[PDB]
Amino acid sequence: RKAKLFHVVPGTPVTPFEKLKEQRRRLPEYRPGNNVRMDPNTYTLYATKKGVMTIRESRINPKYKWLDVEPDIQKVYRSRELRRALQEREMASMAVGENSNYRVELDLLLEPDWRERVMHVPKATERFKDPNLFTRGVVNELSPLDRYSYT
Amino acid sequence: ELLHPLPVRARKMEWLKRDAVEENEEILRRPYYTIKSYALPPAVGRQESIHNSNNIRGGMHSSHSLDLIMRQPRRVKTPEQLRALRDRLRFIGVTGPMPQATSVSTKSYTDTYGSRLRPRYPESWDTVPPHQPSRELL
Amino acid sequence: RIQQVEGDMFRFEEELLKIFPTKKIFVRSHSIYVYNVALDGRMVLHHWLLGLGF
Amino acid sequence: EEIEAILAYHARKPSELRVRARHRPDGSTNVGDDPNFWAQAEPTRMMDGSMLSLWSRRTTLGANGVPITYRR
Amino acid sequence: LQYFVPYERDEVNPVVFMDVTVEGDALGRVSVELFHDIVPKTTENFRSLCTGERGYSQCPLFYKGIPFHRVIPGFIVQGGDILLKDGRGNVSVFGFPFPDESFEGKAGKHLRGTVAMAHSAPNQNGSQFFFNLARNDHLDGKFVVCGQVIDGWEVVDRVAVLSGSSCGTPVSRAWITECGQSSGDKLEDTERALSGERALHTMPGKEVLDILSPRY
Amino acid sequence: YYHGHGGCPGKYGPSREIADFEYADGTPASISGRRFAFKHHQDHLLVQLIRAAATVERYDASGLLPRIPGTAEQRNWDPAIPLFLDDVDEQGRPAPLR
Amino acid sequence: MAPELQLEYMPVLFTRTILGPQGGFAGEERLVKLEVARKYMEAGHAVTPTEELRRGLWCYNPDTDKYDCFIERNEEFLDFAARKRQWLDVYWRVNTGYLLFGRQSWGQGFLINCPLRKRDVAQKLWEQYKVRIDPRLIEFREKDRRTGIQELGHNWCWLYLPGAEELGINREVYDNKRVKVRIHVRKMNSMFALY
Amino acid sequence: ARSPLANKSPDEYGNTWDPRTGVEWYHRLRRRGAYRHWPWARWNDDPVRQHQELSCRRTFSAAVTGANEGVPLWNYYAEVGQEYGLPSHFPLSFMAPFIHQYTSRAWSRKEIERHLKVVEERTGLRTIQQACDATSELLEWGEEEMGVVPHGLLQHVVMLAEDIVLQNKKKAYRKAAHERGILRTTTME
Amino acid sequence: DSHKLREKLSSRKGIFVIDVRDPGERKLNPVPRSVALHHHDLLSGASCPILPQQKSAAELFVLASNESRGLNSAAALRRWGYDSVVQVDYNTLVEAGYV
Amino acid sequence: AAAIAPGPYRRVGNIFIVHCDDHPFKHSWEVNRMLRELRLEFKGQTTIVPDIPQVRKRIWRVRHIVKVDVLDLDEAKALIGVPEHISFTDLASQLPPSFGRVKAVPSPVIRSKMNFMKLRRMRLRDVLHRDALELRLLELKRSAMKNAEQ
Repeated sequence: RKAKLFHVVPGTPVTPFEKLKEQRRRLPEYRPGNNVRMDPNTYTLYATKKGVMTIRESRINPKYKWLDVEPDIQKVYRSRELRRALQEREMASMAVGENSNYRVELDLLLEPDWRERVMHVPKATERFKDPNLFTRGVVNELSPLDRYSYT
Repeated sequence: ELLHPLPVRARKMEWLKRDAVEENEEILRRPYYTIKSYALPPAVGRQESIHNSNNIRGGMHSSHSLDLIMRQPRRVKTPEQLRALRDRLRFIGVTGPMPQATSVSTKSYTDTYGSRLRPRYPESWDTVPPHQPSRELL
Repeated sequence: RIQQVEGDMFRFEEELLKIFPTKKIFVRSHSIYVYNVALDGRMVLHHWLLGLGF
Repeated sequence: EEIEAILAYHARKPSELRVRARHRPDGSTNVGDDPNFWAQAEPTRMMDGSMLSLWSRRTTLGANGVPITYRR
Repeated sequence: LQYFVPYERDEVNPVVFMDVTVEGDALGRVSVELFHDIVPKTTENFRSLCTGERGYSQCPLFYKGIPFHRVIPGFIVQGGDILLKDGRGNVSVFGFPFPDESFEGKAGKHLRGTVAMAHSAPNQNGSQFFFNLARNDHLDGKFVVCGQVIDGWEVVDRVAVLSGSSCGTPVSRAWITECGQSSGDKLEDTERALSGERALHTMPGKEVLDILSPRY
Repeated sequence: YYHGHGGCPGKYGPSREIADFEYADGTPASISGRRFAFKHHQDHLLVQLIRAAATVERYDASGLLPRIPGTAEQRNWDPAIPLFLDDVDEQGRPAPLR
Repeated sequence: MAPELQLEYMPVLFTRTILGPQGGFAGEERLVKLEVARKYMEAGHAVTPTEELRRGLWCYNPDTDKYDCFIERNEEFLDFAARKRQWLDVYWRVNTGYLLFGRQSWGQGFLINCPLRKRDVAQKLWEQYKVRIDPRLIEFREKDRRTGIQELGHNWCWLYLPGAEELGINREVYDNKRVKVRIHVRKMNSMFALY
Repeated sequence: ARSPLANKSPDEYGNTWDPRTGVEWYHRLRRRGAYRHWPWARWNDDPVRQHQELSCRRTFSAAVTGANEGVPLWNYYAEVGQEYGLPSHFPLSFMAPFIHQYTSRAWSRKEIERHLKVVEERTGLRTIQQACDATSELLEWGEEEMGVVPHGLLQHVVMLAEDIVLQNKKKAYRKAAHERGILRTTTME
Repeated sequence: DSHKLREKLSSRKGIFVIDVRDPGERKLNPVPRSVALHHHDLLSGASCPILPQQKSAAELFVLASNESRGLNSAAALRRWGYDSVVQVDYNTLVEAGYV
Repeated sequence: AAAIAPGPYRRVGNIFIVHCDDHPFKHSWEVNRMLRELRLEFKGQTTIVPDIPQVRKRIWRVRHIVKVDVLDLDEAKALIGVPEHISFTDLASQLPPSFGRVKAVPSPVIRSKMNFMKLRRMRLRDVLHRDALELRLLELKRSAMKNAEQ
């Protein structure tokens, strides 16, 4: 086989031309996130904008992930710089989502019920809502094909 | 291949390596700083209590005189005395101006003998001066 | 390579030091070498020599 | 401005945008295996850019006031 | 205590601004007129170090973040020494310490209102500068006057009060938040070269320098 | 080591610092390259110490000396250093006091 | 929801009292893996935590073998369950875990030249299992008390977990006071080893 | 070689999921002849502002020139995660060591706190706890008066207070999880 | 404080109160004879030389807001040999006239 | 007097005397990099380093080689006759940067040109001296000829 890797350091700014990740066809391990474009045949992730790449993990299953590119670099830069400075001054809180050991709890105390909202299957009558709602304009969108929760 | 056993004193020395390493990590777990007052001696609270009970009973150590310096009261006892001493202190090789509004006609060494000229030092074994003053100007 | 200097060449070099503080300067009977200097430093040498009155 | 840039882009020859040398104007060597590097907008200059640590950046300015690329 | 601008303000000269911060408190902006007409070389050094017009020589040549290492109340306020920020070193933009070109006059007299250049030995002038806090008659015939302080003298004097000891070692830290050129010639094409997405210098975040750290 | 040498007779003791010979009239010796190099080393120790101390002093001036002993690697290696948890009891919930 | 994204694990109330590292005791809400949750729930030993099931539940005593033990979960039950879990969590963390250990060995037969003791067994526990216990609860084997552990390969040691009869811990563990702490000592050269 | 440990700092050995192995990763670290200037997007360039401050000095009357200053470019709080020593029941005047560190060059500590203490009389939210749920009546009182307090502060106050209270929610939850036996460290492991 | 009151009045001089308390509220409340320590600065052993020399003869007051860190700092103190430690909160030493 | 010491209180840090007891070629290159950062080359060398956190991060990794001793700064002020009213910051501000092996420069070529520039500044010092003299002499001759003609 071939080794298919990251071509950039995650958490480091990246130009559009540079590849982000080369995947292997198995749903892919890494899915396109904000400002990211995936080559449909190659499953190689490219950057749309010029910014800082970060990895999201799906709250449902931690092994399925997204690559995001955050457009303004200096925000991330001076945020991280101050954060680090505080870390050295013992003045920083370890409760932020940046801390990977804490993000489970963080998702827990905000929305405790996200388990039962994911496990909850709608029936067909509320999946497929009667279109006259959409016709009359009670609801402005009719989209039967989102039955699945990706978070 | 390794055939005959390790002798006993070798592994004794290895045990000594172990608790040398441990002796290090105890040092590493000591705090970064220590809060002291101005008037008390520098060694008042100290981590060495059990160390003094175990190794320090009657024997004179190599650090003796220094420890004698530690176990007497501090010679600068108040911040006012501190800054009253410290403002008097002058810096000779410092860069930039030095206040002289008091008496003008007391000339320093530099504005008398210049920046390129050091006094001839008697040069021998126990008196060794800095050589080549032109090197140090980086 | 600076050739046509005629005179005290070392004064030329001692001002050339001020022009090129970082680079390496060497003296020879006929010429003066400045190292790691491209057409930039050539442009400069010429601006300086023109400004100097030659 | 952008109309000027569009016209300046479409006016230039196809041989103005090709690779002209072993080294991109940054000084990096372009090995031919990567298609991102098959284009060169500004011509590379090997004999310039030795004086930039000793000089003010105002020298780097081009004819239109945009800093030109030098080899570093 | 009233501050009168010592000289008559010529318009050929550049005006350079410096933002001073004491222990997190941003005091204000000190604007400096540089004497270009009488003092062309040292002016250009002080202007280049206040801009970032030039890159890394032995250090970033930029006055941003660099503390005031020596402050004597009623005498001087001193800062500079980009390389080795304690005050132990002198770096020019030239690549070597330049001698004072001339004392002449208007550059010879240290008045209350004046920014001057500090040297460790007579003919080596570095990056280190000092503000005169009073009329100094014993420094005339030694150190070069670079220029005046036009606005924000309150800032400087406040630095002298809150940050200093007659020993010269500062009680509290006073460092430069920002510095730049607000006027004078060569201004437009200066800020063109500093314009772009890519900056010239890599420095700590904006509010790291402002509140807790003096770029050590 | 106790008596103020290094481990060997030929370093750091009285056996170095003292001149091997005078003259008869008391005129002392001269400075060897090695003597001067040794003086440089001997001052290199002092410069080292003073710079280290200076760094500590501007670190606790700037307030970067933590109130928590050891680094993070030492903390998750060693069950000696206490947990520095603030408002909770270290071991589960608070113990009974009767 | 999706066939692709499957819940890494789903919350479960227990009816039975189950032995293994995944299974809990009766009445507590624990989130366990999909494949175990389904095999517990389809066998009727576990229910989906609806609210009225969070208030009270029909569990069973093994004597009668029918679900007639009614437990209502009040405050004094929930602190009880908290303590019980954080006991057997330490229980199922330590024996399930196998603590890798490596050191230096010189001489002929397979001995460590720096034998183990109770202060560094307890150290490895914290280093890789994040288990904090008082080191004086550990006891060695009879053969290893006199010399320390000291031999290469597979060794086991014993950890005393003191308080549980308050929590009614019986038959859901292998024994109420002990965990077999499993050590493996590997010899490595001066590059990779310590001491 | 093809080892997992290639081209990594020893701190980063733990991340197996992103190996630095390969030929071009050897070229972009020792920065060799395609990569001689590596990351072409590196810190200290921003495409969004181009390093110029967006501040409106263009104000019609020259008196109020500095009126809009400290208008936040982003949340400033949610990103950093400074640890606030403030319970939610404190007065607002304690909120500005924290506002000051982003707003310096605009106002001083004492100035910010006097403006805040203005907000306590002028608007009925004295408590930091009150400043969150009243986030609205704060903001419209702000817009209606328009210049009793600089409109830059009123969006600092809101999103600072929100985060102070949020952080207290986190501490109150994390504490109560210890007695329920979750037991995580200072680093939250 | 039908006991504590005469204990802290005139029974001795004092600097007797270590407050381990947030910097935010010690500006709000303040008790201006107490040494403001940090609870981490106590447990660590970095405060030992300013803490009194004779371990047995001393009795120290821990002034804490949250009682959990009162209980933490008690142990912190008895780790260094201070057994007699009395936990006091702010309102308690209000009636004692200590503020 | 069974009471807390009256404060002003000063905070005094520590200093690590580090001694290398083992051959670095026995150990991996990471441990060697750490020993390099501690300024230790061989077996038997001793170094003095600060107590700041980074240093402990280094000493922790090499602790099976290095043996350590600690001196708080009062004790360091005692170890050398130093008046107590004198801090170490001023003492550091006095000593010259020109001390041997001054900087950590990234490759030997840079080191070489660092020393080279050290010599260059010497040459330029003497040349600028002489040139300044020529300048002033030129001005004296100018003023002399101007005052003489007029």
